[PDB]
Amino acid sequence: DFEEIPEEYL
Amino acid sequence: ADCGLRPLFEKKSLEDKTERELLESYI
Amino acid sequence: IVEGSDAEIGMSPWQVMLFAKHERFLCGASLISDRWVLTAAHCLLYPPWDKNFTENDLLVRIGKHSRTRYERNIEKISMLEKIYIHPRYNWRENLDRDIALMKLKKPVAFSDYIHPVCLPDRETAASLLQAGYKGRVTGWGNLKETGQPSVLQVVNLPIVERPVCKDSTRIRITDNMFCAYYKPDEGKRGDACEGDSGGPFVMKSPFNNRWYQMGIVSWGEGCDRDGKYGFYTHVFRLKKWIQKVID
Repeated sequence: DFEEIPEEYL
Repeated sequence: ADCGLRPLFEKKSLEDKTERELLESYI
Repeated sequence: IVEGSDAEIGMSPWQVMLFAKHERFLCGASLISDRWVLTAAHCLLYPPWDKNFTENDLLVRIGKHSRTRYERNIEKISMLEKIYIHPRYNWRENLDRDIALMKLKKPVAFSDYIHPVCLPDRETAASLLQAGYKGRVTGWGNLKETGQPSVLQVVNLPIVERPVCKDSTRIRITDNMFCAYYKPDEGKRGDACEGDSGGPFVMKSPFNNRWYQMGIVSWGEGCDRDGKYGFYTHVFRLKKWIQKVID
């Protein structure tokens, strides 16, 4: 998995 | 700081499920 | 973690996940102040496997629980300003002095799930670092040697006498390491495993009730093997170096 993290953290 | 005192355990005087196993090993 | 159990919410609020910003789960680490993370040098610099990460390759994820889930309105993800590896980290033979500090770009805000662990003073190390006394290891590492948990795992383990540590392996042990784990005849078992590296080995002082980080998960030979022990970096022996870089 690994759910995506917001793009701000890049 | 206020290090090593957990907000949901030590700060409320609540114990986690297995910390007594550590304290019992200290002698 | 092998033969551990799910952590309770907020049980290890200093636990940090090292995450590649590319994503994969690189290692564990621990929160020691609002701007400094502690981890094993081998998580960042290991030439034999061509591993050499800089500040721009990584993210620190704090306040987690679930291993794969972004956890909003709970975790905090921070960028790194600078990495500092111990100058005498010996990756060529030993993993001697397996320690590194990571400075965050901005202070993290503490919460119910995010809070730092203390570092031991000489007296705390003297009273707690004794053969037989148990400490606790936490991490999202593999569950078996040869398989990944859904949530943060925890296991409590006894520190082993130095002669027993030395006789279980062919590797040269130094004064900057200690080993922990149950003996083959002890009934219980448990250990750190792949992915737990860099995380904290902590103990709770019976004197002032605070949690102290005594060790850093450093290396093992297999995971939970009979007659084998987990080896940890001795935080108190490297404390002057830590205080110097932080200043």
